[PDB]
Amino acid sequence: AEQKIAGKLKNYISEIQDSPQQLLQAFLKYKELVKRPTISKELMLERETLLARLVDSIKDFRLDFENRCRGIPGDASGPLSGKNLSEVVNSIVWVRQLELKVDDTIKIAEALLSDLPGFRCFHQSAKDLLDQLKLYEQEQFDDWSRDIQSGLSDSRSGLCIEASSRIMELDSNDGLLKVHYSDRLVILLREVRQLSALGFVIPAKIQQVANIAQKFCKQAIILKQVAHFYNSIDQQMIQSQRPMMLQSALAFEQIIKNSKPKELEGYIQKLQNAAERLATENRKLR
Amino acid sequence: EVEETLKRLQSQKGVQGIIVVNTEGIPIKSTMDNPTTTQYASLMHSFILKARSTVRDIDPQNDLTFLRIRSKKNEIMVAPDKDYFLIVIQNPT
Amino acid sequence: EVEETLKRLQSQKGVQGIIVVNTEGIPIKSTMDNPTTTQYASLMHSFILKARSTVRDIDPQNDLTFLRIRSKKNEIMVAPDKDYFLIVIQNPT
Amino acid sequence: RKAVIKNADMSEEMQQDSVECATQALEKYNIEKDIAAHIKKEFDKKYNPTWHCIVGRNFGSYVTHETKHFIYFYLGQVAILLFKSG
Amino acid sequence: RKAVIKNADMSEEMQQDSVECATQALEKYNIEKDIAAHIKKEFDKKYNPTWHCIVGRNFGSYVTHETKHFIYFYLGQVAILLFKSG
Amino acid sequence: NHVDAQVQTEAPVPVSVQPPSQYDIPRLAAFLRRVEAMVIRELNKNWQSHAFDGFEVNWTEQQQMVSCLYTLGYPPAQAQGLHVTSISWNSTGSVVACAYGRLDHGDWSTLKSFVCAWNLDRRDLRPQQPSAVVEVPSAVLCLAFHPTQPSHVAGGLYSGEVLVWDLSRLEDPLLWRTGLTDDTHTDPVSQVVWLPEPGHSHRFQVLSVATDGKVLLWQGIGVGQLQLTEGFALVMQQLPRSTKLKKHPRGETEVGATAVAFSSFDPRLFILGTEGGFPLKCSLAAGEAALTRMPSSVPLRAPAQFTFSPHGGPIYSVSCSPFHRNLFLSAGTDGHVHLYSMLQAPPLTSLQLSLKYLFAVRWSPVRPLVFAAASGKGDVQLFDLQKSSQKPTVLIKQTQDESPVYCLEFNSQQTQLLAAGDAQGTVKVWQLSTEFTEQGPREAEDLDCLAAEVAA
Amino acid sequence: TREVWTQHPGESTVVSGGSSDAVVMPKIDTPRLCSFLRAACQVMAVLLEEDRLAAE
Repeated sequence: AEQKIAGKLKNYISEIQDSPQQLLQAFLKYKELVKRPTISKELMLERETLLARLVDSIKDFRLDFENRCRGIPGDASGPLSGKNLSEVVNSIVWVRQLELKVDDTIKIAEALLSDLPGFRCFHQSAKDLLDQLKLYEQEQFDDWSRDIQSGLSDSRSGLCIEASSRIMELDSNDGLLKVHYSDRLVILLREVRQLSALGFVIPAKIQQVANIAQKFCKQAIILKQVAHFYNSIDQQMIQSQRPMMLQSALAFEQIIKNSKPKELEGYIQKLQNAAERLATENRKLR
Repeated sequence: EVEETLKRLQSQKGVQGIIVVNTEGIPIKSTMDNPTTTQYASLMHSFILKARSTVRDIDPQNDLTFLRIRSKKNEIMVAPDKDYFLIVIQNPT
Repeated sequence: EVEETLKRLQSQKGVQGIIVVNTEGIPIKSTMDNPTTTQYASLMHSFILKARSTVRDIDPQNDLTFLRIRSKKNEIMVAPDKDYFLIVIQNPT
Repeated sequence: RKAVIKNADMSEEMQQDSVECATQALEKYNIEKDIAAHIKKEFDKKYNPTWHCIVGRNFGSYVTHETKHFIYFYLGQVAILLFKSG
Repeated sequence: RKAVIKNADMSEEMQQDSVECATQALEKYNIEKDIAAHIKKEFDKKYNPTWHCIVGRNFGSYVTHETKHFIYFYLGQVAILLFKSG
Repeated sequence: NHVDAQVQTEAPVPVSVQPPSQYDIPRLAAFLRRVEAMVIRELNKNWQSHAFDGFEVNWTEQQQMVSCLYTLGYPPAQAQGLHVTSISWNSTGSVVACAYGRLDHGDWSTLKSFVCAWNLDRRDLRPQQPSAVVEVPSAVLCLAFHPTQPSHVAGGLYSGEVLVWDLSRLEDPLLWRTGLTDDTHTDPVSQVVWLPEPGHSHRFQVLSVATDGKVLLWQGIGVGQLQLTEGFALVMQQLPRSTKLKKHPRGETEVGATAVAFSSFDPRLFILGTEGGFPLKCSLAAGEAALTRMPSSVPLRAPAQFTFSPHGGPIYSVSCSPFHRNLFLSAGTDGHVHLYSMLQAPPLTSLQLSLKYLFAVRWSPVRPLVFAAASGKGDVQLFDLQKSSQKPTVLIKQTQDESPVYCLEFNSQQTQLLAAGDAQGTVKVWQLSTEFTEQGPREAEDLDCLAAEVAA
Repeated sequence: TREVWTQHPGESTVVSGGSSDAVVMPKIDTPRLCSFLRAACQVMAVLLEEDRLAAE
């Protein structure tokens, strides 16, 4: 029965033979047949052919890592880019995709191909590559552990927040409006969440700052709409253009100068009435 | 009495459709869902009004008794009388 | 070739109608007088346009391939394409 | 047929004339060509020129019209649009 | 929505403008009165007034028009009528 | 004197099935006796007949290849080197619309952003000139077009606001928006779907999904303001899960998400894709309160009631079949596309489509067995699952420099069109070969057989 | 002034109207349309032969 089945298998394998993806995916779909000893002896050149495809695939995965491992995050010479991920989060996702393909290559070769003399030589190489991916990822997490804890110490930059630190500030040295919640803390909530969602353990200190930063994140995004509206309506006007809009802006600017939860949310409610007026007049000058 | 004949028509070789429609344009029970039944009953009612005119327009002393439509998905059958018309659909063979 | 095939259809038991139509309701081959040929051609062209529309309203992913029309005096058969169509007419069976 | 009506500017005789002229055409003819044809031809015959007619199960429109002459109305499943300009 | 047409009397610039304005009406609206409102409003603005426009997928019509001004066309599964009278 | 008038035909009334006792049922029985005598003869002849063996008819030109000539871009956006991923097609099939925002490192979007609309029917169409343009002071990345009104398009922002435009009033193109309230998103948003108003289903509401792990349903009232009425959170402990997932960390953490697809025959059922790499099944009726710390005017609940087998990392697209209620496709960071049935936790099929990252998946509006996918190498691909079980049927190279490509949408009514968008601030529109454009023999039966083949 | 009637859907491809043919030159002559008569008459002939085999 196997001999007649193996004739049809060897025919189907010969139809797909041009593509290494189709060959590997057929060897997955019919793996339990290819395991059996007489069928394994009937398909010996096809086993050596898949070994050659997988050995070249391990060369290509290591060559891609050798170029990328010290290249710039997201750039075509470095780790690939997903939607809205950070430098570290792109780097981790990219490394785990290399691990996944090297690990699947090892597992499929182990069941199907492990009689062959080349399989011992190349299994050692593929396992060693997979351990080098683990080790280099761990070196990135050791650097991340130091560098997040040292960054979090600089709360005055906005990398961490005291609740008794300032909401928003009209810095009279610049005339600009500033919000003390750093852009890096908004990235830290994305980072800690995406790490948790994929399955990482989060350090206690990082979780404590993330708790403070979560509730403040709602407020900080409101405060950044106000701050960017003020900084952009200021930059739209050279002093030759200002005093006329400055009368309407003086209602909104009284609330901004009063920066010098219930206080802030009542302040925001008044500020949204002033924003209907000011945003309508901003469009008129544009 | 009637529902047993509907099972007899549902049982046919390569077939899955029944709709009966009344001369006022309103459908009776079907093995299709109500969205599909409404769509088929209304559309084919308009098409059969044109069909019965077309045969009478060729000869006012003639009248119409059966119709077929074959299509890329399926064949459709139509059979009208005084108070009712039937739709049947046969899967492609 | 084709004319002999129209003569073959013209000779069959209880058959006499053959018309070919230009998709402007006007005929290009006939075994019938031109006035009656134009009556059947224009009526069937209207009826094909409503048939194809009806199949696309029934299922926009489907399309028409054949039409058959049975009357107490005769049966009519219709085979359509984008550019051109055939009508054939026969006594009942 | 059942008659249902909404948006208009004409004297009541002209509203009733549109309903009757359409009803009589719908009995006389099965094809919308002859319905719209008869509605214009009777309006041009009784009234002064110039008239335009639409007869459909689905339409929307924007048009210019002369004061005391516009109507839109339904007779069963079919709607009719009838206006004077020219 | 690709176009299919059979009628002929307007200058070629007016044929171009009428299909283009109706195309812009298809980005502007689906509710057919508003599609026809765009088409008519631009024709009344560029050309000499007054214009009439209708948009429908199940209608018949009979209408009269000034020389060198009429068009009727299908866009996809919908039909459009545009003419000057008055 | 002259006045201008507007009139409209109202929507059609739906017909109803009638119960039997109301009529003279013996006349239906006598009719069925006469008609069954003929219909028995005629259905046996039609089952028997050879009359259509190899018979065919044509209604279109047989175009031999997937082929294109369009290039859509806004030069003021392109001069800044901005990236694009959004496509939507309007209800009249006239407009394709597009949105510019850099996703490149997720970096803080105080940068300019544009929404662009092209009406491809225009004889006044030009490559470098949108039919309409609107600006936003932070990155926009969604569009969805309203299911009836063609001018109406809804989109989500970087920093969490939702905006709704009406392109029928281009001097004031934009007023329906959240502002900011306790109801809102905060982290980057990208999904929109339009959903009918419960009990008032000729009206529509905007749905939004975000890297927050919130799902929100919105409506507009008055100047510059949206109001909310359904709210869900992906609180990580609460959802039911498959055995590849460990005992989850703090439930006060959400799992972020961006996909939506609805099972089109039963509108309670939607599918979500996650930052955690697992697809979810979700119901618009799941009542379990979320216990999220943050306030909202309507309290948050778990949206989900099932978890499917995971991808190798984050998911960025999901789509549901318009032909079989149970089926969806997913695409993610691992170079693979998977098919699932909403009855079973394993994938019905898995395919690898690149060595690099992917994100698009869509089903053909015409063909039950056609799906399309798009790739960060700069390519678009189409698969005909009636022609092969393993090999992609068409591959298309969109960027000549191999800069990243990610969008797919199929046109609403010119169903021969598929459009795709890319990192060089551009969208291109592809017309498919006729084999994609028109439905094959027995494809609905073959899709039922495909789902049945590994019913397990 | 000129008068016009016009419809959707049409009663033919003569979609609008006012108050041998050139189209025949391609339509009669085209070898593809001549082949569609070979096919359509073959369908008619097997339908007639099936109806005679049922009748006789």
